[PDB]
Amino acid sequence: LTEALPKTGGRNNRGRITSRFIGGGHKRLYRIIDFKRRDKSGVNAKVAAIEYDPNRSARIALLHYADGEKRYILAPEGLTVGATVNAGPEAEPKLGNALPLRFVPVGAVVHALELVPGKGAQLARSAGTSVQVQGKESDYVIVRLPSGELRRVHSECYATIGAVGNAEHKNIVLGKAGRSRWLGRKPHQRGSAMNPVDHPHGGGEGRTGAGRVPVTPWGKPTKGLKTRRKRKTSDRFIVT
Amino acid sequence: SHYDILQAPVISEKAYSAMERGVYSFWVSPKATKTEIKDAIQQAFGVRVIGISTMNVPGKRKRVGRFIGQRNDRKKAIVRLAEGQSIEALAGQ
RNA sequence: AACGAUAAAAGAAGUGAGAAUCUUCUUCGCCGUAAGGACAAGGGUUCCUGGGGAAGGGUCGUCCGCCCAGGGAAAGUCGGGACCUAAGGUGAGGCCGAACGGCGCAGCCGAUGGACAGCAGGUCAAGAUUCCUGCACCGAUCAUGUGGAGUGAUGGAGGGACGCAUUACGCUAUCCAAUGCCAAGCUAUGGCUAUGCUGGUUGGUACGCUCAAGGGCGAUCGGGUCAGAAAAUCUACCGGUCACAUGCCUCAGACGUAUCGGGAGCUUCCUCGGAAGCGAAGUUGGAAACGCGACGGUGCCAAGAAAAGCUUCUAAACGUUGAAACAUGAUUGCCCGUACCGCAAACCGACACAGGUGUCCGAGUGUCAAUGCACUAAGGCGCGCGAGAGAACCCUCGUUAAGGAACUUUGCAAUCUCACCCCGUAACUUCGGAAGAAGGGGUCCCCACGCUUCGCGUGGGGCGCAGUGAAUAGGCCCAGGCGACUGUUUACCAAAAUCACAGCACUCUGCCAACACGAACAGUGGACGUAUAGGGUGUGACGCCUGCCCGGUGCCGGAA
RNA sequence: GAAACGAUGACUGAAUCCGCGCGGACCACCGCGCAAGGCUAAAUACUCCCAGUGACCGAUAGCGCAUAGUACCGUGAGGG
RNA sequence: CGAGCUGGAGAUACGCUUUGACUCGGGGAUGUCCGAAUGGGGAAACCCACCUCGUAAGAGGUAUCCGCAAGGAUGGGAACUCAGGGAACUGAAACAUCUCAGUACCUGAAGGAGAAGAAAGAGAAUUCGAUUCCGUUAGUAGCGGCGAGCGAACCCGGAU
Ligand SMILES: [Mg+2]
Ligand SMILES: [Mg+2]
Ligand SMILES: [Mg+2]
Ligand SMILES: [Mg+2]
Ligand SMILES: [Mg+2]
Ligand SMILES: [Mg+2]
Repeated sequence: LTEALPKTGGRNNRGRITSRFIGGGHKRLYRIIDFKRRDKSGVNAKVAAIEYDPNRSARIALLHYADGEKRYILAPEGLTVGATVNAGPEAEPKLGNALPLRFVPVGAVVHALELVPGKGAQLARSAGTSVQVQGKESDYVIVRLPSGELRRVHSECYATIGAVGNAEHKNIVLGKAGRSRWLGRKPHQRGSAMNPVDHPHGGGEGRTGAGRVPVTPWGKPTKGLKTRRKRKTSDRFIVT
Repeated sequence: SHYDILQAPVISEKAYSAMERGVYSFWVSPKATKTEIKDAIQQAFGVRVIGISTMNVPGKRKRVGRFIGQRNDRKKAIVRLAEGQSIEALAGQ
């Protein structure tokens, strides 16, 4: 427990509620976690400890740089306490090392990957995830994202060797209700158990099931949502 | 100056039977921070003050007339000079 | 018809034009985790004194929370402000907008939280950590001495910084017992005669090689450039050195001495009942916090504010003759609140309304325990109509021959059961449970004996109809529908088979994500998250499962 | 609408005297006027305030008010 | 201005008035606190600062926007004026055009008045000749689910 900014609940913006549900809590805090990890490249550090922190589902490594400063950094599946972390293109592609893709061996399974030089990590970071490399092209690398997708990425971007783990939300069965309350307000409210007024799947004497749409009028099963833009060219194989 | 501010002497009996012990009390003005007042008095009766104490007071009366009343608000003040007891004679009153 | 809860009232005496209804006395009865006490908020003078007697007071009223007049409220340290910050509010300069205006970093406002110097008594008719009395503490400003030198920021670091459950040890507040101590007297009804009865039986401060559980702890040297924007004699990291034990540092509290106060009562005057003066003892044994020691121990996951004060550290800086710091004196101390009601005739309910209101204190005896239940201290109160009568009927209770669900839509209602020991306890079961299953027994008093003590066991004895002897105090079982479960809901006719739920499934979403609020290529929420994530929809523990029909609509893809 | 001209958000984009606009699509002829700079009395409107008047009222009328936006009701806007 | 005055108040006391009070006219001086409010905070009338002038008491400045600078602006006005934005009931015996309307309401700006104004005009006479207002033309021309219904201008008279 140490050196972290305070987090405050809030499930809606300026005026009213925006992202339904979510209201419970516990008071959790925020721990600034190094993602971009460049200003520190060129300095070795050791796993002082792996603390378990919320707002993440992902162990947290408390690294210490020769500089003297500490910096929490996601903990990949494997690092024990006391090992070594080193940033900068000059780094043995091992667990915890952060080295851009250009310098990353094909078939190498890494996470914490960015999408644009800096602004921190972005892909592969949530509890146990693995984005492996496919095979450099020109300036961009082909990689496989946890959703089974293929995106070019200019190898200019660092990455962390290895895959996160923090065990696995597989046996975590949240027991009975109220565990969800240890986190977010009573989940989903069956709009089919509301009123013609309140939502599309309202009324009906008895029990319904027609039209299939979201709280508003769109459709939820198999209706595309992404639009026509840039990244679009920079992408390969959305479906599946 | 000095002679200003004070508003009148607190008659009552306690006050009076409070005088017999060299504790003089009178009605100062509502706005009249405990110091100004401490000053004024000294220089109006020539004498210092070992201690002071003051607090505000509301009013709201009438006899009749659908004219209810209205506060009148005062600020009794109570002082204590140095062993050199008494003030003028407006004490032995 | 009503006079607003069925907690009762009686007599005497007094006042008065007039009193059931005011005052005094003596009794009775009701509350006592309160119907006592202290605040908050809210209300304001409702407080105290003297008058009053229209109207208000469900009745009288000579009285009142009502009317009139006067009085009352006192703080360097208690709360708040001149200090801090949270949500949120606002916001120069910025981003947006038909107008009005919408957002927004720093900054600022903003407690309900942080921080911070006093205690013990006395006492006006009415105030009190505010006034007095005793002793104390804090800051500030000056003088004197000591000192002999730096002082050290709107900046860095350290720290303030913080959960839930359970738990060891010492202690106090507080409470209990006694042929302890002090004081007052009397006792008679049959007895006691005091080893009876009643009452009191220490609070503050200062010193004491006194006792004392518990609790806290690295310092130092150096290294490195890459860390704290910078600087550092600070902080972090690296390593060296001693960090077993321990050791220190600190003492909740007790004890002794001193001293200050208080102390049952005593005495005196009396204008009728206050006023004034004085004063004893302070033991041994037992219990004991939700507090104190302390930011104690263990365990647990859903993983538990910020900011200033504070501690150290430099920048800059004036200064190293006269510094910072200590002490001893002195002077100094601002504004606002402090009366009274405050679980209630003083606040919200149109009424002095059977309701509603946050926090704290909350005695004793008995009963495993207890903030339960019964009685009762302190204290508070008998509820602002009263008296008779003793019919029908209505409400709230007690008992009821014989029968025992025959009642009836339904055993609705009302009984039975009813606590704590011991013995005993089915199907079925996710092996937890079903269980307090079901059923049976005990339970008081005396004495001896032994036990771990309050208490209890063993044996004998005793009394009643009866011994959790009075109050609190499960009726039980078989079988089926629905829903798995705890939970949630129609404030004022529906609590449920409703909703939610853990679990499952489809699908959308590549991250300025899908999606949603919005005048807006602003801002923001999703998320300071990133696909084992987030959105949407349906299903709803667990178990065995879940088929056939894509003509039609939709959704995806193809696409001449 | 056959519908001109004025106007403007969006794209465009001219001339200048043997020049430019219009005279209700459109053309010629005929005709009236010169746009893309500006300031300007006066007659016009209303009525908080003032005076005068009234085949206006004279107290359930007249203003809500012989005065009060008070009492009283509402958390408030507000009503009164 | 000349006997009275001492406010409504109907009261008592004290008093003031020809070196003409009082009252009426007309200029000055004072004018706490809040309020655009503007030193900073603020749940209005309260709470806290600072700099300067200084006997201290006490005085004054301390807001944002335009401008060297004077100096101007922020606020408030019953209705009237223009402008930006702009309903619905209702009619049409229903209703979507259309009507009700560009009215009601919101907002901005302004004054005592505004707005408009000195012609790339209207008109058919080769006429008038800034704007505005009243009369008339006329309910004519025309607009219109050519339905409901809406409704000009020139000329001419007059204010100026
Ligand atoms: Mg009776
Ligand atoms: Mg069945
Ligand atoms: Mg259920
Ligand atoms: Mg339930
Ligand atoms: Mg009459
Ligand atoms: Mg009036």
